[PDB]
Amino acid sequence: SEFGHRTLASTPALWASIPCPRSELRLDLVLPSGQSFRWREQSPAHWSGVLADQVWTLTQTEEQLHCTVYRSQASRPTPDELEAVRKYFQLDVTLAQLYHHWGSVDSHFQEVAQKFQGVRLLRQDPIECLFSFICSSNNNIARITGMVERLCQAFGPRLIQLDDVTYHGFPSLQALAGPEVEAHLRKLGLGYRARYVSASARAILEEQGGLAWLQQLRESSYEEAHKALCILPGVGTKVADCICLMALDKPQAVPVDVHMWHIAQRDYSWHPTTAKGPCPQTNKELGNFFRSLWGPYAGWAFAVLFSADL
DNA sequence: TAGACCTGGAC
DNA sequence: CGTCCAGGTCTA
Ligand SMILES: [Ca+2]
Ligand SMILES: [Ca+2]
Repeated sequence: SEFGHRTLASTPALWASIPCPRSELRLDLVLPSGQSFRWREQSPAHWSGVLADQVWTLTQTEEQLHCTVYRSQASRPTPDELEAVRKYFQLDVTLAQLYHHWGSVDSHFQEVAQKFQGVRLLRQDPIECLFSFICSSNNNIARITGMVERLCQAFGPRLIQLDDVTYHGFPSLQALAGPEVEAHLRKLGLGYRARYVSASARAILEEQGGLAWLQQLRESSYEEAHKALCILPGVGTKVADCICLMALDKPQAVPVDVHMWHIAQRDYSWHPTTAKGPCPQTNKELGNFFRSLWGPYAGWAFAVLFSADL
């Protein structure tokens, strides 16, 4: 009881709720769907990971999101900590209102969405998001997930251990910008991305002004933020869009990848107007198409289709 | 605008 | 067992 990952049943007194119907959130459709790679369903229906520098286990009932934190002296989460959870899930943003708007302007969205509710965007930490996706280029969720964990185990601060799992906080810029980081990352299997991580860490601290420069992007415009991001090695148009969408508060950002193309072609008979294949210009066009169709929160809209495809 | 590219399940 | 493919990016 006192050990291992908790469950709602095992330690009732250590949990606290946040009103939240499954219609507004589905942990199982959000946490493992390629937004964040830090959560694992350690026991059925319970998800554990690092959120706001601490470890949490989350699980949900029909109307409640149950939370528990592992900071000593175990106790339920405090209202402020819970606030950190609400912020992470952007619970002030109402999915029902978004699904409704999207559905009214797109019959296809209407269909699919009725079977995949509660898909929303996580508000991620800029650093974690930047380097997580630096690792995602030309790669799959399973691998990316492993790489990211190895990364944090090797360069992130040790937080706490549960069962045989040791949680780590995400690596700081300083640690990632350190000597021989690349060589160490290659031994960990990040492939050529190993250089990207190192180079982008150095690029930020040594040529852009450090952490501040990145955080500033949240107040910056989507177009600005996206442009800024693109100078960093390993970060192309797609990765940048993922970051603007998931960390820089750019909900109109639409990351186009092979997934997006297939769906665009199959479900909307979409084809390039202004090349006939996947390239900078055609990708830019596809993103505008979905933006013109769905509106200001097109990015959220695509997540519904992206994490509903299979 | 065509490959070159780390890695490991899936074909 | 060689060939693909994954939330692509980068370069003659
Ligand atoms: Ca591909
Ligand atoms: Ca770049």
